[PDB]
Parts: sequence; C-alpha cells; structure tokens
Amino acid sequence: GKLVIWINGDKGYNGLAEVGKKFEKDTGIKVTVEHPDKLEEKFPQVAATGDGPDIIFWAHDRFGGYAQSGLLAEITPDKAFQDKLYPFTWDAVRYNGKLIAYPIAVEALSLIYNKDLLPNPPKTWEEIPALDKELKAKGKSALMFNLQEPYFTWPLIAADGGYAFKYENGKYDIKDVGVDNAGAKAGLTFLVDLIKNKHMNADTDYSIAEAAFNKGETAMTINGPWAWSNIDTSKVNYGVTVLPTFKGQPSKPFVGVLSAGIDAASPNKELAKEFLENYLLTDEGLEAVNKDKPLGAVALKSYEEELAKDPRIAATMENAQKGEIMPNIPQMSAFWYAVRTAVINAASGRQTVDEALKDAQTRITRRVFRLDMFRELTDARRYWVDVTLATNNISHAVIAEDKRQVSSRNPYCTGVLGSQSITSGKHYWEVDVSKKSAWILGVCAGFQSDAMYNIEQNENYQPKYGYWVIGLQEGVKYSVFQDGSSHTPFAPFIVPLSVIICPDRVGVFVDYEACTVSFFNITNHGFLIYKFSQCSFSKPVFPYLNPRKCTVPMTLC
Ligand SMILES: OC[C@H]1O[C@H](O[C@H]2[C@H](O)[C@@H](O)[C@@H](O)O[C@@H]2CO)[C@H](O)[C@@H](O)[C@@H]1O
Repeated sequence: GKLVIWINGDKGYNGLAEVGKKFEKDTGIKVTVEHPDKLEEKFPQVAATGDGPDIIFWAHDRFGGYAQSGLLAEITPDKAFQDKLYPFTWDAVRYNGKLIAYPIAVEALSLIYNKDLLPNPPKTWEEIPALDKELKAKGKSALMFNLQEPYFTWPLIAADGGYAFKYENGKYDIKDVGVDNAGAKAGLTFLVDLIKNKHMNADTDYSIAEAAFNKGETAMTINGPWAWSNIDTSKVNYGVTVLPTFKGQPSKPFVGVLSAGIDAASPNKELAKEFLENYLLTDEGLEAVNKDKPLGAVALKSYEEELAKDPRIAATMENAQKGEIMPNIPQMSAFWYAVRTAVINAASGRQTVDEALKDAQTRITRRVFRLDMFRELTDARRYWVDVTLATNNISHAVIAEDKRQVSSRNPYCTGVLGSQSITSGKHYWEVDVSKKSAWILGVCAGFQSDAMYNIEQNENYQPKYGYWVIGLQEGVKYSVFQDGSSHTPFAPFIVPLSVIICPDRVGVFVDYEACTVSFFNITNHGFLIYKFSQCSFSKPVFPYLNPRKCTVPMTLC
C-alpha cells in the first residue's frame, strides 16, 4: 500500500501531489510524486531492477519502447471510463492492441510572442530574419527557443516535407524514414542560416530562451502549454499563436499525449488504477494540476470543455491540427537521438546539413545501436545492422508480423530475403537457429526469378547463381553450398562443414567492397565457420533466410 509517481519537472508535479494528498486522505495510503532528471531514460533502468515508480508520466511516443521492454502493465479500464476520454488519445496509448497507459493531456508547441515588443506575429519564417535585423538595432532579438532538443526544431524540419516514419496501409514502416529528404534538408538549412547570420545562437537552450523571453529581451519563443505559468509570473503581455510557415507551408510539430503508465513490476497496480481513474482523471484532479502548470488540452472531455474557452488552448490545437501526433513505436527514441545529434552538429558547424541527415538516417534506418570472443567476430559486430524480412510471396514460409522471424508450415519453396538491400559497405547481423532440425542461412542476391527457373525449390544454391549460403540438415549435418561443375548445373557442390558445436546463433558478415561473406559460430566464441571470398557482387544483394521446412522459427539477431 503505497504509490510513487514520476513526472517531469516542466509539468505541474505539485498540483499532482495535491491530488495525491486527497487520494491519501480518503484511503490513507501515501502518494509520492518525484520529478527526477531525465526520468524518461532512467525509468527502464530502475524499473527493471524491481524498484521504479509505480506510475510514470511521459509523452506517449516512448511508451511503446517501454511496453515492448515489458516494463508497462496492461490497463483494464471499463468501457464507461473509456468514454470519458477522447478515443484518439486512447489510440495514442495503444500498443499491439493493448492499452499501455492512461492518456492525460494533449500538448503541442505554440508560437509565443511578446505583444508589447511585437504587434503582429510573423505568418512566415522568411520574414523573421529581416525582423531580427530590425530588432538587433535596439539591443534585442527576434526569436529564442531550445535548439538542443529536436522536439523544438522538428516542426520547421517537417514543414517542407521532412518526416520520421512513413505510415501507409495502417502501419508505420520503420524503414521508410524521411529525415534525409529534400523537405527536411530545406527546413534544417534555413535554421543553420539563421545561426550563421547571428540571428540566433547555436547554444540557446530551454533556460536561455525562457529567461530571455520572460525578461522581455526577445520578441518570440516556441513552447508548449506548461510554459504559460512562468510567463504569467513575469507579467509579460504575450499571445500564443500559430507557428510560421516555411516555403509557404505549415510548420508541422509532433503532438504529444502526456500519459500515465503503470510499472509492470509494481506491487500496487490496483491502487494505481483507482488513483488514476477515480482521482486524477476527473474535473477536480486535472484542475489541480492545470492550475499548477498548464496541461494543454486535456483528454477528459468533462474538463476539456471548460478549458477550450481559453484562447491559448485554441492556438495549441491549431498547431496540433497542422502537425502529427507522435508515433509510439520503439524506434522513436532512435529517431529522436539521431535528430538530436544532427541538429546540434549542423548548428554548431561540425557538419553539413546534408551530412547530418545522411548520418542520422542510416543511424535510424540500418545502423541501430539497439570481450571473451573471437576478435574478428567482435570486429564484424562493429558493423551490425538491423534486419527485417520482406514479405514477397509466395514462398510458403510464415513470417511474424514483427517481420523479424520466419518458420515453415505443416502442410516446395520456403525462402525469404531481407527487406533492405546491399550495394556498399559492411553489414553484420545474427540469426537464431536454436532448436531447429534444418535451415539455410547466408547472403542471397535475389530470387532472380525468370533469371533461370529452378533454384527456388530444388535447392541448388551456387555462388555462380548468386547464392552464398550455408545450411543445416537433419539436426547435425552442416554444409556450405559452393558452386558446382559445368555439366552438373542443376546440383550445387556441397561441402561438409566441420562445426565442433551446434550453433544456436550464427553471424553473417558482408563486406561488399571485399566481396567477402563470412559466417561465425556465436555459440562457439564467434569462431569463423566459413568465408566466401572473391565473390562477384554485380548486383544489390540481400540477406537470405530459409527455414528449410523446419517448423521452428529462425529469428533475426
Ligand atoms: O526532444 C526529444 C523529446 O521530444 C519529446 O519530449 C518533449 C515532451 O513531449 C514535452 O512534454 C516537454 O517536456 O518537452 C520535451 C522536450 O524537451 C518526446 O516526448 C521525448 O520522448 C523526446 O525525447
């Protein structure tokens, strides 16, 4: 019987505590609100060890990562409760068909301006440079906001067409990432120009922007609802308006639903539900918090209706309508981290915009960072790539909707390739074969259907026909599929591979420039199993995976 809640320092924690206090009054169990630094990164660490907060408050996008990691408990709330909050907020906090958090509030960056200093807010980004030069000649600046966090710079970047993950056919494609497109390069390019024109300074952080604006030294800032409190403290005449256009288009700011998740390890899930459902998520409760620091537009229809009266909230909503509510998938933290780095590198001059985004994009797209072993092996792992299988049909093998493993069917071609292709560089990935009777693992340059008919089913894989692969048969017989003699085209030359230990996991390493494809026995200290060398790479080449009608999954990595 206790509750520990974690919430950001930006947010109105004290207001929340007041809610905690009333909950304690009624039920006599203590509630503690803690607002620790970088709680978003800390939470997985502590929670996993068994001691983490019972309840955590953050924007929805992370929560997928948490949920996948199994740190979040599912929530059982009744149909009638669900009705009280908007269904789109619920969707934000839905992962793999399960609700993982309670939605609380909807937060969107707004353009905030000092009315006394500036009569009319800029409709366009492009006018702002002229304005700031006008303003400098009075010891003041046009615009200051946190450049360190990509949350604040994303809206401009997305304006002309930058995007994180392509959503199509009802699903986010983690591979189709638009950080490196024309639109994104255009947006970031404008910003770097502002910095090098001395209009804005690359170091400006949250505190700097906020201090400057509150002290009326800058005409504009960019921020969410939580910030309105401090500006009220400063007695500044301010408006909250729509973000300016870039290349004639709306700034598209990612929209967050502040959400309350329940630690999977919490002994007090039962208490947590009531607190959230019956105490916080009520007119009384949100008011408490909102009076401390503004929540934005709340999820609770009851109270939000009274909030919509505030013109500032309307402005928040207008910017949200122009933007996109964040994805909640696990890759969001890669996205963010990559963009965080690209922004500062470009603004500090340590990289060109075009570099920064190619860096950031490959980082997100392929090179995901998601001893006592063979040195070559550890070397190869340095180049490790994330791989998802591409569904192209039919081969009769089943693939998990995660696109990360494949097995056969009970009911003769079952063979599958990696979604992404290879034309340059070094790629490493691992495949879990454990507990499988048979399989073929290797690098496949394509089905090459119509190239010549046969290989798919009669299982002749020969480098000459573009298959560099090794195989398991009958539980303990391992083979390399080297290419055969001229007359014998149909059958591959099969070489007994001597493996001392059945590998539960195998590592495939492609150095495209080298024309080398190497196989490592992860189970057995990463020793080399086989290496195809001097192999013709005339074509893009993809990872190959064949269950070999095993009926047991081959999982990637
Ligand atoms: O900056 C990357 C960051 O963006 C979002 O964080 C926001 C948060 O949603 C707001 O509520 C407020 O506190 O500002 C934050 C940025 O300073 C994402 O929610 C977060 O996961 C991501 O790291």
